[PDB]
Amino acid sequence: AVLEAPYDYIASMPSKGVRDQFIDALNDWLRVPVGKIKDAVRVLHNSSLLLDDFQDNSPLRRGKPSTHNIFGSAQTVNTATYSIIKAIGQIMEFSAGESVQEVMNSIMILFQGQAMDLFWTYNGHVPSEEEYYRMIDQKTGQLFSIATSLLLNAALHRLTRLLGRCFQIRDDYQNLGKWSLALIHMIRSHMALLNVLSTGRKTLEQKQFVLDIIEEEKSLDYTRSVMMDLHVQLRAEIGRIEILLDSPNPAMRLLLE
Amino acid sequence: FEKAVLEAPYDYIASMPSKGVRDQFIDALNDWLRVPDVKVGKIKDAVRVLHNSSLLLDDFQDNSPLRRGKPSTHNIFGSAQTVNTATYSIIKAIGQIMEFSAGESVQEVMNSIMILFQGQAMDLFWTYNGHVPSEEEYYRMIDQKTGQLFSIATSLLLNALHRLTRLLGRCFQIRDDYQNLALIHMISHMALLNVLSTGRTLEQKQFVLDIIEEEKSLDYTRSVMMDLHVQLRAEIGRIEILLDSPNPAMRLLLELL
Amino acid sequence: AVLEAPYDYIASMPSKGVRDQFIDALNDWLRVPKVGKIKDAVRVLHNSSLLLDDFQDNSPLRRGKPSTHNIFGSAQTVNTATYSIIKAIGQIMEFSAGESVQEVMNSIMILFQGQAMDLFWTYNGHVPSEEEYYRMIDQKTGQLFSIATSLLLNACLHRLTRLLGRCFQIRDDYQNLALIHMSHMALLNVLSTGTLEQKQFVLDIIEEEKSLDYTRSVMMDLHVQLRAEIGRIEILLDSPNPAMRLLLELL
Amino acid sequence: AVLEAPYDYIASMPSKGVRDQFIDALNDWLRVPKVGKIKDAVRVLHNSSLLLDDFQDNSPLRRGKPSTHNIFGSAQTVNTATYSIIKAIGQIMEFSAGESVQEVMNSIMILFQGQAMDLFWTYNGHVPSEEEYYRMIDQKTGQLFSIATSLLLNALHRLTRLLGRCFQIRDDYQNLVGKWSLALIHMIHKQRSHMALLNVLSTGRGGMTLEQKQFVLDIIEEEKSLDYTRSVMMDLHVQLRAEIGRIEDSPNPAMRLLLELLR
Repeated sequence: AVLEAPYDYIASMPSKGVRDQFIDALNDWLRVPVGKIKDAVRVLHNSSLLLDDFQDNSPLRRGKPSTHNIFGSAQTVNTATYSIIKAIGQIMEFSAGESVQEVMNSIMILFQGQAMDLFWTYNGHVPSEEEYYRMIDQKTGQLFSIATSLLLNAALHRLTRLLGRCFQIRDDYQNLGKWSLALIHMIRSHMALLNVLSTGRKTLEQKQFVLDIIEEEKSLDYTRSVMMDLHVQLRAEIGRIEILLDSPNPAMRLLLE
Repeated sequence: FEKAVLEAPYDYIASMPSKGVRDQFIDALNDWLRVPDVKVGKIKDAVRVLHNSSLLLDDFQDNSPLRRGKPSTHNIFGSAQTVNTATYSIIKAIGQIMEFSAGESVQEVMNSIMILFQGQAMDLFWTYNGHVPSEEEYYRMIDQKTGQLFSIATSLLLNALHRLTRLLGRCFQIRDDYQNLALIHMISHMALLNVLSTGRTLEQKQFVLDIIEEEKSLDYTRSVMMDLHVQLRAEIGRIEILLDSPNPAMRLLLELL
Repeated sequence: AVLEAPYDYIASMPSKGVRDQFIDALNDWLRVPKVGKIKDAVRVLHNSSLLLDDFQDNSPLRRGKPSTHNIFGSAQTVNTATYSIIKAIGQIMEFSAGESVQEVMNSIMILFQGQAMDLFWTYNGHVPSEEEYYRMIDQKTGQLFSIATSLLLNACLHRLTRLLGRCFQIRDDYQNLALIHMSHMALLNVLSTGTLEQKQFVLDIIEEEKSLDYTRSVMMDLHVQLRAEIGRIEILLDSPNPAMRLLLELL
Repeated sequence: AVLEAPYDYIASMPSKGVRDQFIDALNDWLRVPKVGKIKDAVRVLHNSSLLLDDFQDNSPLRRGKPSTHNIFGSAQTVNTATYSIIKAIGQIMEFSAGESVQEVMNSIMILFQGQAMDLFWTYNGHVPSEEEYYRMIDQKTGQLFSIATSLLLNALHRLTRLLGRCFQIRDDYQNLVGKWSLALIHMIHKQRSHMALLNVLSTGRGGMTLEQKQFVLDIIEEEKSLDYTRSVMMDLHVQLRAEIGRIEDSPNPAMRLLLELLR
């Protein structure tokens, strides 16, 4: 009731879910007899969204007030911690085989990635290409790993890795502070951008400068170029599994991608 | 650098000097139950991780910049980072219990942890909303928030006394108010509730301070702890004589006042 | 490259491009090659002065992208500005020999003197006269041109620089000497920091007096006198002057 | 008149000058008679650098008198600082004008490189290493001694560069009792309290609260990082006392007197 109220608010927010297709897509050729896996996964994602909205203050989520602006910062965090443990207990109910110790690490590594992101945006340590890809896989691609691992046992990991990275690159791609592939790769003029970010830490004219420097560097094309490389390799990954050729890959043909 | 970022706030709290009351209680109960030395160590540290994580959370929810030794963890690392490690440390604690401390009765450990959050949520809801406690559900509220940590320690030791762990937790939390129920035993009545609002001003505190010294509520509260200890003595004896040997380590611990 | 970063940022902006026309114009008469050293040595001095000048008046926007004062902080811009001037002195030493470089430094010594008076007037409440402002004009915008001509000459024309230099700063000021002209007593009292009404009032009192025509009057009379002077030197060396005779870009 | 106003204010303020005693103590070896132009030219350079750094670090009080930028403003202080350097160079030109004046300029050239690195680390959050801080100190403070000794030699440099390091560490040591100090780098690299201090410094840089300042004061004295300064300060003195001994080809009682004054 009172404890589960912050979680209940998020469930009413328009889901536009993307993981449920992925489990259904993996179920297509796995013939697993599904809901119990999805609902446990969904609680984890809802809690993860609930936490991150508080961590990075955003007045609105999708046109509606944020959970920490109407429920209080203290109450939202308590429900978020409670939600994860409820999901963990649910998973253990049907995961006697393949001891839940394996599912334990996937949750733990998930918090490892989110810790690295928060450290970088607090102490200002600029990331690199390899370092950023390590955090992006841990924070986002681990959720798909949990669903894939559960589905396989109750009856490919590289498929989740490639797909997991693409969604979080999407997150920074359509968004345009927090680091991004476009901003990281851009850093002709690099010293100018470094001092601008440090200045803004402690400014509308400067906000004009940063947006302009992306246009001249045209790093958005670079994100598009990397994104196409991901699709082709995963397309081979889809085709490499040829036991069932009837998979229509509808997630790949999503309109906005 | 991987684990250091994630565990930076936890070892900050683990380095604090603490009274170590929980270690005394688990050592006291071990003499009754004759628990092997190896399992006692794992139980003590698993409980210790949970307590430190709760301390990390409680500091952020209830803003307490002052803290023994060095300042609070949300003024030393940041609000975002301390919450992330608090959740991570809890999940590692559960996995630690599952790995060796518990074989096939892990469900009750999750159940005892789950109710622990429900009591904390109720307390936070009262503070934010402002609804006054009813002076009766506060005992049930304080049982869930503190007495469950004693219960989780007792339950693991038993599988490797029920009334004792519920009573001692109740007395322990009510002690902290005395050293710093008193605010709620008073509710003279209608004037206090009206003056409580609109400033939740200097004379209002003095009026509150004045009405303390006339009703002597803190003295009624003083008496609470005293009788609580005697209530605990009953259990010690009851078990001491039930147990082949009358382990009196708890009797020495009972001089907690 | 952090030291040179604020200077390079202000050099990425495509500048007005006037000294290059002037140094190329003068080289038409004096067949001296070396000019590239003169071109960039003066360029370093002007950009470094621009870095300093922008900081002192707290200009929040030079052209388009924000100024160096708002990007690298006040500390780094000043350090880079001071470092670039001494480097500019160094480049002159390598080619321009001794004494020549000493006289060269006397101009830069003088050039900072004129800038000091302007800041003193802006900071301490003071009123200038026409004579005082005219001297301040020469010491700031005319010393840079004098350096450029002096280096070219040794590798008269001095009167040309002070006439052309005086025009360029008053021409840029015209994009707003008008306030130097000035009833006068009423305007002086509000000039001492007294509020939008007084900003309106001063606008009418200068528009109704047609000080813009007065500023244009100094523009025209100074230019026509110079046009005789430039021809005077162009016949001394018997030159048609196909390039310097282009003074209509600054009109 | 008004151009010399801020420099004269900082030149009339008397302070314990050690760069002055370096020249005449060194002159006891070289016996070069002109030290009058050498001593004052270095003084103008040092005073000019002082005006810049005061505005650069926003120092409220130099030693009790109001800061030069708090009475004349930031605009005039920078203008008079740049002009003073040019005059200081002009004084140096009057002697040895035939050549070797490029030696003076590259000494001034490298001086600004060190201050830029110090500013860049302060404005951003680039934590320095032990090697990085040592080379920056040499090229920021120890270079002013190197230019002074070079002109005297024209009319040993190992002594001057290493004397610069000892002098600046004392100032950094005296500074503590948000820039960088040798205590900060030494404890950052060590395992204990590495992450805690790194987050605290980023937290203040918006400023550090009273409790947080106490924490930073608490950690330094408990890890003997303040004791680490005397570890490298005293050792440095011993090896320097050998360097002066080996060059001397006449007895020099003067330079030893300077060493005991330092510590």
